[PDB]
Amino acid sequence: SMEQVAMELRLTELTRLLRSVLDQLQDKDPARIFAQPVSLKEVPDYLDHIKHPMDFATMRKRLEAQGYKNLHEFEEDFDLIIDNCMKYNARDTVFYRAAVRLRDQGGVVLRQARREVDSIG
Repeated sequence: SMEQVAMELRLTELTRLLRSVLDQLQDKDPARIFAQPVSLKEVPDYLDHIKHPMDFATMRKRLEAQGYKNLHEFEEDFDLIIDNCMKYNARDTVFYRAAVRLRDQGGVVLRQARREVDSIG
């Protein structure tokens, strides 16, 4: 139908906007602490601690499958990255501190993405 096409075009354009959001958020992680999943070879007990692991590569796979239907879902995944890190790692660690900086700096990028998603519909 023409409606299904039009909806597909909306999802395509959301995917384009989220792709730019993801690139901007990941630049706020220059040390690449959140680039890939925590390794279960190197942290074999991770899943006893963290029930819903997340990282930027895993978000990128979901994005390119047009697997985010709205910005809320995308933000949920970003928030997991930060919140998982801040639980698993102690306050006095480079990991925790990197998460706090990512959260603070990403907030700005997400504040405007929310306006761009509401605005462009």
